[PDB]
Amino acid sequence: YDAIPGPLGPQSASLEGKVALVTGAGRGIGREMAMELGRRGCKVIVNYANSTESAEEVVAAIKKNGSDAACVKANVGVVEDIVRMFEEAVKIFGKLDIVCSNSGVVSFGHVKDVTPEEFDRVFTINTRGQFFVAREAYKHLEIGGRLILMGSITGQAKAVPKHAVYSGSKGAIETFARCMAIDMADKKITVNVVAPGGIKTDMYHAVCREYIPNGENLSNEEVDEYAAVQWSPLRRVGLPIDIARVVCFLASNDGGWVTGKVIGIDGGACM
Amino acid sequence: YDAIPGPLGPQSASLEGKVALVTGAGRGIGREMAMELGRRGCKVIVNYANSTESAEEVVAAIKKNGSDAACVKANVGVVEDIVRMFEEAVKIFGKLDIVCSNSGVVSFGHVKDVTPEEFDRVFTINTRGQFFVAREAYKHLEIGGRLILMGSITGQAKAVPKHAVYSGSKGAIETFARCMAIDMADKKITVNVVAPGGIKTDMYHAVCREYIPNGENLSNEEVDEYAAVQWSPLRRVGLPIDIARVVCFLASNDGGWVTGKVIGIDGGACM
Amino acid sequence: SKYDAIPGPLGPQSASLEGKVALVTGAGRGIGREMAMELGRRGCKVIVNYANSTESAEEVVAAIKKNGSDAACVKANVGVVEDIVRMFEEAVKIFGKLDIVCSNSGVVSFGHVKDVTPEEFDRVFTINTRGQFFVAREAYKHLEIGGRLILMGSITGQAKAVPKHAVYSGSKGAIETFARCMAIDMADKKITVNVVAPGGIKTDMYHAVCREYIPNGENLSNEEVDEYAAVQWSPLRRVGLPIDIARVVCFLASNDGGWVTGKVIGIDGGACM
Amino acid sequence: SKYDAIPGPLGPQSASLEGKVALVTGAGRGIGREMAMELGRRGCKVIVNYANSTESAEEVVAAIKKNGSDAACVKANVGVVEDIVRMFEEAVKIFGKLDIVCSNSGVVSFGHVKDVTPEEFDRVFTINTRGQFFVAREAYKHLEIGGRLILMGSITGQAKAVPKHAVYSGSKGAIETFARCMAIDMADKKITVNVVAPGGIKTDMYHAVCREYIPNGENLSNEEVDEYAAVQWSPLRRVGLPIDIARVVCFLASNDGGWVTGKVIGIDGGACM
Ligand SMILES: NC(=O)C1=CN([C@@H]2O[C@H](COP(=O)(O)OP(=O)(O)OC[C@H]3O[C@@H](n4cnc5c(N)ncnc54)[C@H](OP(=O)(O)O)[C@@H]3O)[C@@H](O)[C@H]2O)C=CC1
Ligand SMILES: NC(=O)C1=CN([C@@H]2O[C@H](COP(=O)(O)OP(=O)(O)OC[C@H]3O[C@@H](n4cnc5c(N)ncnc54)[C@H](OP(=O)(O)O)[C@@H]3O)[C@@H](O)[C@H]2O)C=CC1
Ligand SMILES: NC(=O)C1=CN([C@@H]2O[C@H](COP(=O)(O)OP(=O)(O)OC[C@H]3O[C@@H](n4cnc5c(N)ncnc54)[C@H](OP(=O)(O)O)[C@@H]3O)[C@@H](O)[C@H]2O)C=CC1
Ligand SMILES: NC(=O)C1=CN([C@@H]2O[C@H](COP(=O)(O)OP(=O)(O)OC[C@H]3O[C@@H](n4cnc5c(N)ncnc54)[C@H](OP(=O)(O)O)[C@@H]3O)[C@@H](O)[C@H]2O)C=CC1
Ligand SMILES: O=C1C=Cc2c1cccc2[N+](=O)[O-]
Ligand SMILES: O=C1C=Cc2c1cccc2[N+](=O)[O-]
Ligand SMILES: O=C1C=Cc2c1cccc2[N+](=O)[O-]
Ligand SMILES: O=C1C=Cc2c1cccc2[N+](=O)[O-]
Repeated sequence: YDAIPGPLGPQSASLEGKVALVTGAGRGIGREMAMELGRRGCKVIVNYANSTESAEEVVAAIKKNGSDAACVKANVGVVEDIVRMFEEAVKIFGKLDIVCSNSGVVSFGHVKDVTPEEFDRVFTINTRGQFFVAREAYKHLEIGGRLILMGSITGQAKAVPKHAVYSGSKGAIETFARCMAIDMADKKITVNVVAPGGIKTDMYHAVCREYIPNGENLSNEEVDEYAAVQWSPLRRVGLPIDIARVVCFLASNDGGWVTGKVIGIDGGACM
Repeated sequence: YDAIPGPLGPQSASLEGKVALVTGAGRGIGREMAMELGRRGCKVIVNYANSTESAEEVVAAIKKNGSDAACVKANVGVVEDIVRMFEEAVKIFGKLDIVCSNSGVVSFGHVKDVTPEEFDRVFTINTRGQFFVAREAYKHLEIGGRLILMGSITGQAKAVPKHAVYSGSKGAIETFARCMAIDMADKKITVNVVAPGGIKTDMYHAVCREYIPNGENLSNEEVDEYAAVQWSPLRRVGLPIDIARVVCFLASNDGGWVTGKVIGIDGGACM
Repeated sequence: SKYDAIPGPLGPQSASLEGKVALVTGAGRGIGREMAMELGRRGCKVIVNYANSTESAEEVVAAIKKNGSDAACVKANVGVVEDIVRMFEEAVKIFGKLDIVCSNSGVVSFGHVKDVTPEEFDRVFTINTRGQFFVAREAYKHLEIGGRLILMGSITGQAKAVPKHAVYSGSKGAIETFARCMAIDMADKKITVNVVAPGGIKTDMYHAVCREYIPNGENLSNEEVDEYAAVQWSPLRRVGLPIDIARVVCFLASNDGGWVTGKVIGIDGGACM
Repeated sequence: SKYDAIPGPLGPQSASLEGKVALVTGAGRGIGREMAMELGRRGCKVIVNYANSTESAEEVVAAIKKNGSDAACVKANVGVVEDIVRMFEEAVKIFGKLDIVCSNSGVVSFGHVKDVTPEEFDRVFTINTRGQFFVAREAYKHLEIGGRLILMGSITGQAKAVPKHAVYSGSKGAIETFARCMAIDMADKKITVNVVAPGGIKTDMYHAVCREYIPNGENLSNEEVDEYAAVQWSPLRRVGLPIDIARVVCFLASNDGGWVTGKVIGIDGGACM
């Protein structure tokens, strides 16, 4: 029990020669996860559901930076797509070391107005989808593998109104991490959840003002000032790279004793 | 802002003349919630899905104790049943002051073995069902009403293996409480979640040993000793009345400033 | 099967504090004063502790008697452990036993971390943390088997947006950990230990430092401060009052609070701070 | 748009601690010793603080130099604020500036709440809580703009099953609250403040009190204690080691930890205590 796990020194942070799969990697946070993982030495499998051209673009940019990459189409709202995506994936590079469950959709609405169709729309992707991506990940990962789930500050937030559906779908993920950390440990796989605050993406551009009291008439410039001054003492807006960096840490040997945890990445936000 | 809300003294705990609806009140914890609420002066609407005779029995026992009661059939896994149950309910006693979302099912299994049918079975009732019971509750409750959701120690537990599905369905409820507490406050309604530890019910009798390492061969007598010594410094097993009492507190004026909270009722358990 | 025994009475009698004996530290003013009053109204005999407010303490005692219960005050400063030990010895001499102990006494503090002096750090921790811990030690020793111990915390123990508040916030955060740890030990005498964590509550403490929690609030009128507190800190849209806390303390002190131990109960109207 | 600027370098250089200067309190032994060593291997110049272990401190310094970085030890007891102030003044004189501060120094304690003396309560809080707070005050004043401050917490701050541990547990729990509150203040200099909360880790502290966390463990052999720790406290089935913590400290100290502030990072292998 005194044997050192992995190398001492800077090498413990290396992702050289690893093979990673990221869901929803054609845009936003997922895209940056794939890019950054590629820069650190990973062969990356870029999953997408709709954005086909964007996906082929991420694959090209990763090769340009010195790492191999490939894309695979699959909709997480369909367990069968998830099952085959993983079967294709292991055929591409021969193994799977890291899995980043990133795909997700957003939603806003007073509880009194939520329809069962909208509730199901969100949960099938944000919760049920991540669960099944995790199931297949367990079966296919190398012993000593990694699984990083995507949460949100909304799982614990206390002041965002009309956001129960989305918030609840993300809150469930924090519990999965703890419970899956136990089961998946029989394969020495760690499981954690990243919980970012607002990050500038297409998602952010579409609903940012929903998190801002009386912000319907704010200019894009004003929205970012609010985000910078209101959601962080460090006084700046969050960016995809802010998350990609933490994902890489968890994915490396440096995160070997971190499992069953929820890592908040929001610049000290209070929401 | 200095005006005292409600009466000073012991009367602030009274549930006299209130009308409450409890889902899954024909058995277990729900049954005790209805009984106790009835003893404190509430007219109770006993919902059930399958247990018809048990339901009529709870209604009779409540009348016997001095309060009116009535039963209504509805399956929470069907939004339409929930919609009509509430419409019937307000016709029975003329109004609705307290709603206890209690109905739930249990499930155990290693992540690698979970099927989409089982995952959906559990979430449709424990999560989607509670969400829609809450939606209808909001629409029908009196201003100053109450809504108590049913969680579990499993939402935060860290040592129960093969329990991700159930645990996650309950963990989502803690997030709903915070988010719904905001929306429902426009009607001065409070929303909280009760998170019990093991409580002796039919549920407990069926899966208690799943929470006990190497407990497959334990006698019922031995299971209770383990539960008493292992899950509580107070050295006893949890009982439905332990939960019913806290529900009554939240339902009264005494709980007027308690909203958006998760109240753990497990006798100081560590699971 | 012995495990099937119902603990306490079924029905509304489970909420009763009739004939109980309770001690409240710092009961001459604020939240502590209202705890004693409300506990008094539910039928408890109350020992009103105070460190400085002598005349106010005597007034609380007289008011409780007028409401139909018996009370008496005892002077003690929680900064001196010896004062606490003798306070409990005098307590049991007055009413014969002790059923409920409410550790309420506390002081507030604001200041950028760079400006905190060791004297100010010690000023606060000795009362808010060290004081509560020793009041808890004595409460254990003297409480009836099946008694109650409620510690005073704050929203600041978990708050994320209050600047220049590490000393006070840290002194309260430690209490949440004392509850979980003390709930284990004190259970050998069937005593339950919980922490109440209020949001802002209108007392003397609030009037002195409320604006410190409000960004650019230095020039706000009292009327504007309450509006901010009411609208910003609660979806229910109102300010917190001593009775909001007193009511939850009574629940915890009753048989209704029997299975609730080692917990933190936030009572802030759904605040986000 | 100024908000679109990427903070720091893309790729693996973001994980670099090359040419950084770090100070670690209690770096002559245990977790503190391994933090200094590992930080040294990633390219930092290290100031090795110690209060008593002089010879051990000198050994850590020599080992870091042998691994290719520069180091120096400074004697200081965190119980004396004046020793901390002068320690930081001597620190900047040695390497010219300070980029990373690791508040690691601490003592353990066990005892039923009924048996705790005020002298023992003060012994622990002065080092574990008051000490860390004043090491943090000085770290703020002397740190480079964009620096780092990592406080040492423990699993005990939130643990639910360790009996006779309210003093120590409470002293660590307060740190989690210091992180959230100090992250706000120290951000005016772009410094991030986080808390690492380890589970059991094999050090001298562990060897002295490990059995106290194990029910009926008083007669366990060291071999049996490790097996219990490995199987009971982790699904991964192994014991915690100083390197497991040192690695996470380095992450937080790097540009990779830039958006992580005001957080508690548990590093216990998925333990439940
Ligand atoms: N941005 C923010 O402020 C925050 C975001 N998050 C979470 O981070 C993740 C990414 O967010 P962000 O990048 O902003 O989101 P975007 O809206 O930019 O899209 C993110 C990704 O989700 C993918 N996706 C959507 N539906 C599916 C599906 N059915 N199957 C597979 N993939 C799908 C999209 O791919 P496609 O184009 O093919 O549809 C896209 O690649 C989400 O889970 C989000 O909830 C958490 C906190 C904050
Ligand atoms: N007992 C324990 O250890 C704990 C239980 N809980 C939760 O407390 C609640 C009650 O548990 P417990 O009393 O032990 O459970 P039981 O298994 O005894 O049954 C509880 C109730 O759930 C109802 N129910 C099931 N399905 C539906 C449905 N589709 N629609 C409406 N009602 C339904 C049942 O009614 P019917 O007979 O009509 O099917 C029954 O009334 C649950 O939500 C449970 O998860 C939380 C923590 C611990
Ligand atoms: N007001 C608020 O918004 C909130 C308050 N709290 C906590 O609630 C408690 C009381 O608050 P509040 O009523 O507003 O406070 P006040 O400032 O109005 O008075 C608090 C009490 O503390 C007592 N006290 C002070 N020092 C000592 C001492 N050395 N020994 C014994 N008793 C002492 C005072 O008694 P004396 O007159 O004799 O000095 C007084 O009775 C505190 O612990 C506080 O931190 C928590 C959250 C919010
Ligand atoms: N070991 C474990 O399992 C865990 C430990 N921790 C925490 O990690 C930290 C270190 O633990 P660990 O390495 O095991 O401890 P050890 O007992 O092995 O040594 C701890 C260090 O504290 C230092 N120290 C003690 N008093 C002072 C003082 N008055 N001033 C300055 N430095 C002082 C010691 O230095 P010196 O030789 O000069 O006295 C020593 O370097 C502690 O804060 C501890 O509470 C948290 C979780 C788990
Ligand atoms: O989870 C989130 C998705 C979007 C978002 C979230 C948290 C905070 C802010 C914003 N935003 O879009 O502005
Ligand atoms: O949520 C729960 C449902 C059953 C249960 C739960 C928690 C702890 C124990 C047990 N049990 O059945 O034994
Ligand atoms: O702990 C507290 C003491 C005062 C206070 C606290 C929390 C929130 C508000 C206020 N106030 O005084 O306004
Ligand atoms: O904080 C701690 C100090 C020692 C320890 C702690 C947590 C868990 C285990 C052990 N141990 O010494 O075995």
